[PDB]
Amino acid sequence: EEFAVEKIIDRRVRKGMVEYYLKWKGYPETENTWEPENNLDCQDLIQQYEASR
Amino acid sequence: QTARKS
Repeated sequence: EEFAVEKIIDRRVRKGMVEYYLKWKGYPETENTWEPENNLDCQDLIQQYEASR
Repeated sequence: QTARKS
């Protein structure tokens, strides 16, 4: 299932794949998860994250 | 602004 993303918290490479640590809109921080970049439909957040780090 | 959750 797809869910609204509040913000990208962190980025990493694991097993050769880029993953983003996500805060989910309306869910607590305890539910943050690492998601492979192809799970994301968050062009604006990704571009903003990759621009500010 | 969405993502698949695993």
